[PDB]
Amino acid sequence: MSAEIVRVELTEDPISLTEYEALVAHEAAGAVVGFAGVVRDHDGGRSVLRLEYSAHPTAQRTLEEVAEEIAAQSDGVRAIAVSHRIGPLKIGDAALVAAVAADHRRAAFETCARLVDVVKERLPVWKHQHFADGTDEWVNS
Amino acid sequence: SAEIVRVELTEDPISLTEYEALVAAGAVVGFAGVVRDHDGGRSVLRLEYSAHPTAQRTLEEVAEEIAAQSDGVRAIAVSHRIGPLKIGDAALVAAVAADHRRAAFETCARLVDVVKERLPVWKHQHFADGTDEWVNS
Amino acid sequence: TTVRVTVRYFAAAAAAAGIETESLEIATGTSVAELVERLGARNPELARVLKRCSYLCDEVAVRDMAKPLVTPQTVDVLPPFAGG
Amino acid sequence: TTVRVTVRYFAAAAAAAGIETESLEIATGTSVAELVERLGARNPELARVLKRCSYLCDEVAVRDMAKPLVTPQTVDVLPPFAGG
Repeated sequence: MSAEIVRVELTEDPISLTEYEALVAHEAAGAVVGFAGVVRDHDGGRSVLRLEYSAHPTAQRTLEEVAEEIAAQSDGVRAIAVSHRIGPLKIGDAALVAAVAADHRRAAFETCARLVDVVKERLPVWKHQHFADGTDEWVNS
Repeated sequence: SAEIVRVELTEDPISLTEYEALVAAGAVVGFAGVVRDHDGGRSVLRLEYSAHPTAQRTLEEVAEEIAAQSDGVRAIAVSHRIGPLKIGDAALVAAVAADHRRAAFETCARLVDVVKERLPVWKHQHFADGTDEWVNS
Repeated sequence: TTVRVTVRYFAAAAAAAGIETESLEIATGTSVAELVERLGARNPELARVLKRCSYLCDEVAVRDMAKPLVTPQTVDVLPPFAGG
Repeated sequence: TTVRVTVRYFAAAAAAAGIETESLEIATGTSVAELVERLGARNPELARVLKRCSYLCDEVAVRDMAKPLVTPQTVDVLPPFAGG
């Protein structure tokens, strides 16, 4: 058996850590760790007005593949969930949300951080920021 | 110079959601320690947490220690529930907001460990065979 | 002479003692260690629990179990913690 | 003599190219690297963005840029990722 994958979503709809935490937590396991990656109003010393995430058509499948890999490695992890928002985002919005339920907290903390790491590394999505001075930037281009 | 948003022991149900909201930075990590339906091979029906009168202050001192030694962390909040708890209830909730995710994960983890080590609270488990145990007694 | 020490039992210790609090009379200069030996003298269950307890004097952690008790004060009996 | 290739631009590449897609006739056997050169001739900005791009042929990652294009194909232009 591998851990449950309760949610794996690329969506334009708003995402909530709250619902995701409730979903993984149904196992009634010992420990739940959640991550929310939220949009800051500043970046690299510049004030951000808004941003947009775009996705390659293979993004959803890539996210699913990542989730399967993470779910396989068995450290007493019972359930995982991850979502990335795409489209227009406002300051404060959650861009990336993950949750992990485990028998004990060590596996929950380590697995949740690793899941977020691998998602950021492999997910074919792009970030377009817009600054107060009227300029814009495609992150990492 | 991280802020300690809220620290409390309470009998009221505690919400990870509420505490992640409290610390809202670009990264938020939350932890919930939840009552399991078993302890090793025995089935658990219910439990109670009890606290020493100094528990509140101790939790405040721990939070401040962790906050002072951290780096890149903006806000911390942590709570431990006391009294009767049902299977599935959160006993311990903590949230850390940081400018980057690494600091949030690492600080929240260490925070939870130190709280478990130093908080003067006790756990009274009740098993399905009718027996009970004071944990670590 | 003697001195009056209030003992507050917590958790497993209170369960084993069968009471929450207790006032004891002990010879002036009695160490916390000697006090603890006395508390469990007639209660094997309590004696067993006490083996793993830590102690406070007026809610201040006891660093030195050989510390003499010379004045009336409150000794708190704290079983190993079990939070989270 | 030639083969028709569909090019899909993404994010920064699309922004620099001014378009999301185009169809192109290239000499049969043209490598992906040679194609990228011809794509970059559009404007210096696109040429600049292309330097750090990766590529898919029919959504399969291009490991060798010397890979010959000998059959009608879709080539995706992927800037460095930036998500989370």
